[PDB]
Amino acid sequence: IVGGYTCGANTVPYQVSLNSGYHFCGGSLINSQWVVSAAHCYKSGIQVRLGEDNINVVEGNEQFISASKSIVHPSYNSNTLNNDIMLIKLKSAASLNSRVASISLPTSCASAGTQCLISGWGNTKSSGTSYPDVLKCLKAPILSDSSCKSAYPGQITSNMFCAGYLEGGKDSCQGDSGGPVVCSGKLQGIVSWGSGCAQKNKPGVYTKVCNYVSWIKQTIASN
Ligand SMILES: [Ca+2]
Repeated sequence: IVGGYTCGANTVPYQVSLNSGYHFCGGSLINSQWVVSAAHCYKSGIQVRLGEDNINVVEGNEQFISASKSIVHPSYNSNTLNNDIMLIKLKSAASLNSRVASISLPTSCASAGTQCLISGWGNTKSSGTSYPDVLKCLKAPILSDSSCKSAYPGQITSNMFCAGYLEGGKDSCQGDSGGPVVCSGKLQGIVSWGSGCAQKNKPGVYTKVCNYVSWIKQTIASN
């Protein structure tokens, strides 16, 4: 997260870290046994880390649970990042409390102008590299589809939306991928891609979760 603020320990209780010996992507807990992330975060041998603030210090509220199954969206295209969404089933159910909690799926899509909360342990610099150890937060609005398509000609599908600031300076970044975009208490987006980070006229692009609720629900019901 570039240009954000320190969230505070366990104030984003649905935020997960995906760990393969190191943090490499975020994710969102959507019930006690399932995490949603970005398909471009796929790899084998994922441990899901819940209840994290400092990802380098054991602080006492963590739950570490290995993945038993990963399901990349059937139509994920790694060249265009269309359908950049994946489900991860935990080997055992998480213990839910005030610091580890699920986030609700949306029943409707959010409109441009809605303010959302984006969070992650990704890079905090637009030119250098500096990775934080504690969770960072950013409040950002959903942008109109017209401004999104004007910023990224020929690249925005109906399964994507832009959020952020056309002026630059505030954005998600590398290492935030897979993490949540939460608006009015519902998971509306997944950190997916962008050109650089926090560049002028290059806002962040997010997977539009409301298009996938039927697939998520049917997949969880049968796996
Ligand atoms: Ca920790």
